[PDB]
Parts: sequence; C-alpha cells; structure tokens
Amino acid sequence: MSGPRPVVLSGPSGAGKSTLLKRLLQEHSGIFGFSVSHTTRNPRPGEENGKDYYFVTREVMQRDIAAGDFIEHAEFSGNLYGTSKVAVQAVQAMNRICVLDVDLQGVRNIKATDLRPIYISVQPPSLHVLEQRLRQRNTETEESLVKRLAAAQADMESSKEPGLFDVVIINDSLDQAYAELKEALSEEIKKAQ
Ligand SMILES: Nc1nc2c(ncn2[C@@H]2O[C@H](COP(=O)(O)O)[C@@H](O)[C@H]2O)c(=O)[nH]1
Ligand SMILES: [K+]
Repeated sequence: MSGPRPVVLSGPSGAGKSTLLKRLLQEHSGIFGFSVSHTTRNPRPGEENGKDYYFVTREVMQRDIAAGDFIEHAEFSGNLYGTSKVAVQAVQAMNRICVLDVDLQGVRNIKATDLRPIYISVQPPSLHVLEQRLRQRNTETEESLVKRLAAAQADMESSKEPGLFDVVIINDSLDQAYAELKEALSEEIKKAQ
C-alpha cells in the first residue's frame, strides 16, 4: 500500500538484525520507522514497551488476533509474536520506510501479503559464535535455548534458498554488516532524500 517499499530483516535472533535496525533508526530516523511487534514473551533487561515490543499476555494477544488486528503472527520457542496492522500503519502515516524484524515464519507470512518488501537476512559467522553471544546475556531457560538453537540452525539452512532473500549479510563485524545493510537500501535512502 501507500508509502515507500518496506524492509524485512530476518536471521537468527542474536545474530545482529535487531542491533542493526536500532543503529539504522538512530542514523536515519527521518527516513525509517520501526514496526513494533507484539509478543507474549517476557521483557529482557533494557527492553522498553512500545519500542522493542508491545509486551502483552497470551489472552490479550488472542483477543486482538481474533479481531483481525494482525498482518501476521507466529509461534517461536514457546511464545507468540506478530506484526499488528496499526504498527505498520503508524510508520506509513509518517511517510517513512517501515522496517521489520521477524523470524523465518514471518518472512513466509509476509511473502503472502501485498507489502512487497525487500528481504534481508542477517547471519552469524557460525552457530558456535551465536551460542556464545546468547549465553552472555543468558536470558533464556535451557529449554528455550534448545528450541532457539534448533530454530537458528533451520534459519541458517534456509538463508541460501533461491529467491527467498534479496541479500544475505554475514555479521562478523557490526560496522561491516551495517555498511552492507545500508548498501542494500542505498537507492531507497537516496530517493527518500
Ligand atoms: N513472525 C514474526 N516474528 C517475530 C516478530 N517479532 C519478533 N519476531 C521474531 O521472533 C524471534 C525471537 O525474537 P526474540 O524473542 O529473540 O526477541 C526473532 O526471529 C524475531 O525476529 C513478529 O512480529 N512476527
Ligand atoms: K519485531
């Protein structure tokens, strides 16, 4: 619909997509806006309601799902996540480029919509490096960690699927990965300016 072409980032959680989006929204806040997803998982230290996520209960999400409030939703490692219609509309109303981060299920969901995004996957240099990065903040139970590593492996395997992602970025250095994110969006950034 109306507004510039949206941007969908995916890849394993913890491998860089969220940090890179945060950096992009700091540097180019006049050009981009972030879609604030709903989730039923608990907040981590430093996360902010209405900025990182809308943190709601399952009961509340289910009411909103039943009302048709969501573009897409997914179950991931025991919790529910989703992109509300209003989250994307808020950015489009600002005439900004909407940026989203979602899992592989979300990528497939959005492929079936009319949003016509560019799709960028952000990969860790290895599963081993991802696991080390995750165990630093150590926000997950062991059961969740197991589900998350399984999902990360599936994600990496699918990143090379023909036609799925427009660009696949390997995040060995955040400065380098961030340059490559802007590279993929350079025409859109120039036009917005
Ligand atoms: N499909 C979908 N996935 C989401 C959404 N919001 C977050 N996720 C994904 O859920 C996974 C877990 O996120 P985390 O719990 O680590 O913040 C990540 O891949 C993240 O991008 C959403 O609105 N829809
Ligand atoms: K999100």
